[PDB]
Amino acid sequence: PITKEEKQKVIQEFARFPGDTGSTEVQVALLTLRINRLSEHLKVHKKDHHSHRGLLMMVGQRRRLLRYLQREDPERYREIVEKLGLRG
Amino acid sequence: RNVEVLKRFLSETGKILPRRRTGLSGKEQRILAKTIKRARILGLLPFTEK
Amino acid sequence: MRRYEVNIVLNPNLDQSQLALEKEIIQRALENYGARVEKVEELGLRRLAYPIAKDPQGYFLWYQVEMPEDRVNDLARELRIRDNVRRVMVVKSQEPF
Amino acid sequence: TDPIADMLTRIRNATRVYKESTDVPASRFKEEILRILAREGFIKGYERVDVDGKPYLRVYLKYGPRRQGPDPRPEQVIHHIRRISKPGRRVYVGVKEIPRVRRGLGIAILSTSKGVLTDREARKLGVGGELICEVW
RNA sequence: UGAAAUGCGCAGAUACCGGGAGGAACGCCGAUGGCGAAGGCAGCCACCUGGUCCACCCGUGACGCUGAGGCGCGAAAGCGUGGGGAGCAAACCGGAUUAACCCGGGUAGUCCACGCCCUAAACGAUGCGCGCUAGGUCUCUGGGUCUCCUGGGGGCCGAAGCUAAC
Repeated sequence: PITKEEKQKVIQEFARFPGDTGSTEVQVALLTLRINRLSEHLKVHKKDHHSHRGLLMMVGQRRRLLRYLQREDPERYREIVEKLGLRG
Repeated sequence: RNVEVLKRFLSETGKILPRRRTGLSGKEQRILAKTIKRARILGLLPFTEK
Repeated sequence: MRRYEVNIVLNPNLDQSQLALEKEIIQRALENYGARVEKVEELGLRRLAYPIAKDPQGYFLWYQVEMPEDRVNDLARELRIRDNVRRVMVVKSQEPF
Repeated sequence: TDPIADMLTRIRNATRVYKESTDVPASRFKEEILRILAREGFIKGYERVDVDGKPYLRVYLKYGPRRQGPDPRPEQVIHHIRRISKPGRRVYVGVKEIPRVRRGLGIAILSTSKGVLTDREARKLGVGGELICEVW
């Protein structure tokens, strides 16, 4: 039911600078928020395969967002993966 | 609102405006389909009508 | 906070006292589920599209509240338990239609 | 994605439908190409145009005289336009291995070591390149 | 059903009227329709949740595209456990015809949920699939605009390809 206002926080949280609303860190951040929300859904609606597919879509997309920031600048990559609790 | 102005095609309360089954009417009637069905659950003669 | 709309139909053979009681119980039950009565209307006695409980007619009620989304189905059930309540209908956004 | 092939393709479909011109993504390597086909006659010429801030290279399709008898559709100039050396299938040749255009009547765009030249311009300067495409 | 048998035979049936209990499937609108990864899904309503389209056009910045293993998964179908009811129904039974699948009764069974299983599908727009390019009129769908444009479906073409579906 969420996802409407909390975005401002998530964005301004990973925003490298005032006005940034789509950086590699932001994209993964907001995208991850969706995965968590979707995950909390399947656990209730296991018989929901369609959305389950979209899950791998964002997860597969997210990982791609990571490997990129990794070969381009492994400095922010290590920070984003930590601020997201991803594989500590 | 955006309902030919005369009245909301969703108005399933004041069924003082007869219109069942049909098939022509005008433009989209998908939103109207649910209307009639919503009214039939309350007090809209689901008999046959002609 | 999702705004809704409920359509209840009581027994068409209830006095002003019993009728007033039911409403006092419905408005109440709603508040117990985070429902704020924004407006109420008493349509009257029309004719059902189907005779419920061997009754071709019934008294209709009109309600409009903005109660929690994950507690709506809980109210409809908490309302249809009444012997007087012939049936209950819930939709969305202000007036029902 | 192949920008060249996609370009030479537009040139083709442009003549089939019989158009006066066709816009193409502005590019340096492409400009030279269009420039050569203009010095020969394959095309009436090209011109730089910035559409909404986006640079292009609209080319003018050239056509020959009228057909032999009552028949519209003017006589085409570019009877063909395909590429040889392309992504994946890199095709390079030497000065002594230089291909053979359609019996002189045309040019084989070769990305030699001395700028985008043809089959002869490469043979003369004695330089080999990449088989960009053969036009005729 | 064109015949007839069968069945109805505690009773008083079947087509009548009202009420009661249970289960399943869910009309008109459903339409050359639409959505979705496929399957599949269409009484309605609320909630959770996915994908997709369009607009202004700020931001991060091609972090792309296809894709073998792997993983999940298809109508009907068989198989194990728990379990209630209804319709239909192949093996089964009977009349007839013959000298057979049409009709009648009809249990096992088919059903729902979990697990195992997961073919030919559909379609032929599938060797996948992406980008660009050519391109008019008519009917229909969605958004912002309103001789429009972006994104679908159907019908008749022009160029070109395929003679060997014309």
